[PDB]
Amino acid sequence: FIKDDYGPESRGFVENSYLAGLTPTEFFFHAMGGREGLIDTAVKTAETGY
Amino acid sequence: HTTLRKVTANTAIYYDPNPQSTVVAEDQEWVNVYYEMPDFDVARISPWLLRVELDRKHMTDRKLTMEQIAEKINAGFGDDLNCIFNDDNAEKLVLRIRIMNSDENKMQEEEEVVDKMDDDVFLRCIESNMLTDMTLQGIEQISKVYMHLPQT
Amino acid sequence: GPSSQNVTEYVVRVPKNTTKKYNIMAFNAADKVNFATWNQARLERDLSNKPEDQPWLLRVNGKSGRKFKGIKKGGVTENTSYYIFTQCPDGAFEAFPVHNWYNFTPLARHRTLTAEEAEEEWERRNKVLNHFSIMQQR
Amino acid sequence: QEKMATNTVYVFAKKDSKYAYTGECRSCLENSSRPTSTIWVSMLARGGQGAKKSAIGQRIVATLPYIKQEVPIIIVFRALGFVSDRDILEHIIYDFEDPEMMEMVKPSLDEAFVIQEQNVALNFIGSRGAKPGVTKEKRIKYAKEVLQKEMLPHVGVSDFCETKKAYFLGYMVHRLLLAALGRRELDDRDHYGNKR
Amino acid sequence: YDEDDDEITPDLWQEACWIVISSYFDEKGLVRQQLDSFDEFIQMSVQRIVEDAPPIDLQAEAQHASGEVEEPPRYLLKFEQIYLSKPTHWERDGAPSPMMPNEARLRNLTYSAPLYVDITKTVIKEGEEQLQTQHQKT
Amino acid sequence: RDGKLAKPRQLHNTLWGMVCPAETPEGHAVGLVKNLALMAYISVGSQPSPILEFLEEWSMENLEEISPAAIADATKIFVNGCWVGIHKDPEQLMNTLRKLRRQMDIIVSEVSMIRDIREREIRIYTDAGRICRPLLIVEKQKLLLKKRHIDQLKEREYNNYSWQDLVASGVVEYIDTLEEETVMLAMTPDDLQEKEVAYCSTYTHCEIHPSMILGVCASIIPFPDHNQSPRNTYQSAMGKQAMG
Amino acid sequence: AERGELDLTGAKQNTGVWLVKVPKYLSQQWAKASGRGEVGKLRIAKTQGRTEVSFTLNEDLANEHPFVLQSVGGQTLTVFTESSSDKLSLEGIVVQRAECRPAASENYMRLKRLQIEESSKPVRLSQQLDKVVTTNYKPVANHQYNIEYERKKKEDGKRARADKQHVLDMLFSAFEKHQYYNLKDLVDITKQPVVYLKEILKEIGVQNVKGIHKNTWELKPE
RNA sequence: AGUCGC
Repeated sequence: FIKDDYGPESRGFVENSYLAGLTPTEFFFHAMGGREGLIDTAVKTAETGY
Repeated sequence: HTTLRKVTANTAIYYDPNPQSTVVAEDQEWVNVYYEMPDFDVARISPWLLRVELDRKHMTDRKLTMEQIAEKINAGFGDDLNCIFNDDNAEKLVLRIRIMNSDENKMQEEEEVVDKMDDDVFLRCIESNMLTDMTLQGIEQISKVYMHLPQT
Repeated sequence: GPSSQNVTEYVVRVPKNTTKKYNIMAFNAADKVNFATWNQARLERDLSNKPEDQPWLLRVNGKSGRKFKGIKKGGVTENTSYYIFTQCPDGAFEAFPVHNWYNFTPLARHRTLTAEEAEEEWERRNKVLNHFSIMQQR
Repeated sequence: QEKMATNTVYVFAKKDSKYAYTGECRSCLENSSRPTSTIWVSMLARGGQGAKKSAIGQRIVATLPYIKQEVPIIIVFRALGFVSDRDILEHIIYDFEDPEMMEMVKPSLDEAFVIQEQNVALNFIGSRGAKPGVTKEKRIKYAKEVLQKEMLPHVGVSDFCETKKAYFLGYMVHRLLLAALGRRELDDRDHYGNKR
Repeated sequence: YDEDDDEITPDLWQEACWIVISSYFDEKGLVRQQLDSFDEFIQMSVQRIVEDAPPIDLQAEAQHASGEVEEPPRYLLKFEQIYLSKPTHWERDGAPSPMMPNEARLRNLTYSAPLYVDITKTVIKEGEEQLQTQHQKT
Repeated sequence: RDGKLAKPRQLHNTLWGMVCPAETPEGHAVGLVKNLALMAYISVGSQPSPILEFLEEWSMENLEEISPAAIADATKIFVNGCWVGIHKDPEQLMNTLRKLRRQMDIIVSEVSMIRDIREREIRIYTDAGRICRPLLIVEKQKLLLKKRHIDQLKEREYNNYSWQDLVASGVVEYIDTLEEETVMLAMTPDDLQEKEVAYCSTYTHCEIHPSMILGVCASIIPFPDHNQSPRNTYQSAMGKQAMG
Repeated sequence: AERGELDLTGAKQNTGVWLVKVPKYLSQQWAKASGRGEVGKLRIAKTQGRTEVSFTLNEDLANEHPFVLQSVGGQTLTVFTESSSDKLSLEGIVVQRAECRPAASENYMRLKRLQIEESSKPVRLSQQLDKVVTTNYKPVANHQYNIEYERKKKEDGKRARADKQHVLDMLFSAFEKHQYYNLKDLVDITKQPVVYLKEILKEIGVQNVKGIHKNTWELKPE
């Protein structure tokens, strides 16, 4: 992307559906959002346990 | 909790020991405004001048008066802090501050136990305290904090 | 004339071996040194507090004259060389090798605040509470 | 194995509310013997003892390796021998045209007055760093060797490059002051460009 | 083959970038990171380390309680080029032979190779002798 | 290990084509153990000495020879984070220096060279351990690689021509993560072509293929982009778990 | 006059000199010109609001270098000389700094990469080493061990316990230099067996130890 | 220990 691009695509928002497939960038930003979900599961599991 | 630090645009310290010929010729009519203010011990008060400029926008929101701020600071610090202020009839707002001393006792007896730090340097500690500690309408310690909400 | 059009051309010589070592003496421009006002100078290696590695001591005019410290540059060059191009009475150029590069810097004629006394102790007490008087008590 | 990049200064805002900012430089000749050297330049904030300056939030100190006590950066410059305050100011900020930078350093200069020669400054670092030794001069020589060998070793390991170290230490203070003005982004903890 | 003149058709599609990628793996291969580092480690770093700067010298004490004459002997040790032989194994008989990684796994050996270095001994005493130097490969 | 939530666990932005996006364990070590990208490569390290010679000869002034009170305009240049010197014309230097890299007077895989314009700094890196990846070069708003290079690559089936020759044409470059911050990088030849007023025209590199951002195990999984992202991460663990 | 005095005559003339930076190879070529009496010629061409300086190499020595002028305003450069007669003189002030530019930086590089190679070649050996069998031939003993045996086997070995009086004299002679000595030194200076030197030291003297079993003996000074 | 399972 170009520097300073708050427009919805360069910063987050994916246009496509899981059926259409995610463009490369869309794909990677999605993995960032999926990681939050993986990490939170592990961290939350320990703390509630205690 | 609004501190004077939030309201203040800027501060400046000048050496102006002669109000009647102030370092800012444009400031000169306000000195004309104050000559009846303890004219006897202007030979006794300190020559260092503190000058402050205030934001009109902060001043509007807090809907304050310059006399409220002057009365707040004088009350907060005490009689030592000699304040005078500019005319309200301007979009800008500036406050001019000098320090009075203990008058009679300063005759240099032993050596004047202060260790002779410069009075200006004492003035920066005044300005420091003045920014951080002064609490105009800042009735408590709730950080800066608020917001107002309409509930339906 | 040179202001309009000029051309000069001089042969360049290198002597097989100089009769003396050529060194550089550099000053800070901020010190604005003018040798016009120098009349005497002494230049000797500081060595007593412990020779060719040791720093320089530059003493100008009399004892009351300015003193400077000369510090040796690690090497003249690390991958090149520095040469001096000089004008000779025949009308030629003569080129001389640099043997050393020394940095020379100013020192105060008499300052000396000293910490050996209890200045360090005063620091423990230091609330920025004095400045002139300590300089007077010295 | 993934580690933090050597030989490069980066600025951090750690937990300790008394350090406003800090400049870290990990400086080993991994291509030498692989030690470490972790110079810290830390900006102190929040306080001022009493009526000192009504805002201590500019008292820049320096950690050094094998030193039992924090010292202000200015002592190290004195120890490098540049007694001239204009010269130290030249190493710190080669643009003395901006009044704001000049004011930012000034209280750190104000601290410097207690020590005003290289030897005594060396005697300060020696005693603040080592085991007690009333020998004074050895404390100076040992400390001299530490500044020569231990501090920013990637910039050199001898007398003949002692000047080069002075600019680099000064560059960190400059790199730190930029963040302290805030015209400089605070450096990320996990940018991959800053990994090895 | 190119000239950048008669060419007018720079376009090139999917079909072709995979040709470029294939050439990357054909040249490098999937585990070129591990191997390149180890190779550089031998080709450079183990040499660099013995070629350091710690040549050791040793001077035994002499003229105890009395002596006069001329020599407290002095010895110096220096290290030169390093050699590495392909990975060998010695049977209990004592006879070395080449190892092969499959053998190394079945019999539980360690797949390593023997390292040799050139060492020098250098007898520059206080006067009587200086040249007596000998090279070894150990 | 075992009790500490943190941001070095979350996939970071810079891991684009450097480390596989979705190939890190699903246990407590999640995100701390990462897996290298397919195209990723790792610099083996090299002596800075040659670069220092070329710079001093080009026009870099030495530290102790300059006058400190005259450096504000000048750009500081560093080599392996060591502050070697100053320069008054960094743009001709950067252009010339890269040209040397394309011509291989300094090792591609090695030297990283970065300019931070808004700060007037030039950082150069030649230390071991930096993660870098190959990219195509584009020039004057178009790709520099032409199909004639492809015909030599087809020819490799009976010729000595190779990926190294391809690097020798200077049509591909190696880019570490620090340098990747300052490039303007087109996703695919298609996009770099259609462009007129569509987005920008300042590109400097292009992606040899975007699906290369995946690491080894993630590449087995077909249509990974039609899947929900953590779904891809469970497959990367299980694929590694299967037998055969 | 003395060697610590710095001659200001040069400075007093206000003599100016030129400062030129040059690549090592050009000066190395000059370095092997030795004393030919020249290395080239300098040409200066001046026009309106512009000056061009250049250098040409000697054609004999070759078996155009443009000059770039440099600022000197930020440093007060001067030159001094350290004579072989141990005399010091301030020779002049730098009025100009300059840089000698190559005729071509680009092709040169081919030579340069080769040039770098010639100064810079530690051919890390590495050429492996195939297979060696020099884990050393095992003699009957170390060669030097035999040297040690030969030395031991030359006269020295047994000692001259006979003649107590001469040995008594030697102790007296020890007492002529210092009040106490280490027994290790006493056997060295006497060349006698320890058990015997003790037997004598019990007879005519005493002992005195210090710190950690560090002992000295004395012939009872009085 | 680390890897790993849920």
